[PDB]
Amino acid sequence: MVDAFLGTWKLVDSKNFDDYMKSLGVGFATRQVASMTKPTTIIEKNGDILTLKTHSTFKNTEISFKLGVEFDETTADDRKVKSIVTLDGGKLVHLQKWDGQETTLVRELIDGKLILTLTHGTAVCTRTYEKEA
Ligand SMILES: Cc1cc(C(C)(C)C)c(O)c(C(C)(C)C)c1
Repeated sequence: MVDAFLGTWKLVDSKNFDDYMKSLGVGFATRQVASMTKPTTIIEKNGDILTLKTHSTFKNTEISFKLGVEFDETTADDRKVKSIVTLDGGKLVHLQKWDGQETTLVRELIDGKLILTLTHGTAVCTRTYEKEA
């Protein structure tokens, strides 16, 4: 059910990422470099385990998880969070919890593109990824 998310994806558009990062308390210098970074996201499965890599010139992250099972995560901005990823309405929904705060990272396939919507507080960022051959 996750299979159409799998593969290598490149960022092609971003809206409001600075607002999202600022809401999370990311410092201005980190925001500045992130506003110009074009990450590559790689999503692979092996049985019930998904691995999601985010690679860039700036920061790199990797998580592995089973859908519907909580995992500890250290985010790119060094937040220590409790995470869970679920499929909901065909969307891959990643919820992070820390210090009573929440943020959602929601991925949806629209016309073969991967739309990532990042919400924290009132900030809503939309990032568009396109598949690599
Ligand atoms: C500063 C910064 C913050 C984030 C989140 C806040 C989405 C975790 C992030 O994912 C990245 C890369 C996409 C560059 C890894 C950089």
